[PDB]
Amino acid sequence: PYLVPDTQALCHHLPVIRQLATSGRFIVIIPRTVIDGLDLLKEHPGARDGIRYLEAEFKKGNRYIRCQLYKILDSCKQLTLAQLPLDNPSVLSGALQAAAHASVDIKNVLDFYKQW
Repeated sequence: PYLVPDTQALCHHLPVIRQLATSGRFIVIIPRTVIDGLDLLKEHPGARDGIRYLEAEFKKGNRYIRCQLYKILDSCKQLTLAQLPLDNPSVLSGALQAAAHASVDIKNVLDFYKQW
């Protein structure tokens, strides 16, 4: 099963992603648009640690993690490449067309995490 972090998810909830990516129960696909978004943002210190963490997991030999409105739907395009995938952003409950794209779950990081 695939989880795909938002930039916001990585920037603000890195310890949730750490848990999930280390769980070994998921493969974490980090989309190119997110990875490149974080290079831009690393400013925001969330961005700088989002990347640094990701490289630390790479370094430690984690095989369960990879890199590969607008953002929301851009993950969609990267997700239909993998199409049980599942998207992790922030802004949970409260763009209606984005989620309406039928093949993939979008759940808030902490919503997914607390469910998990």
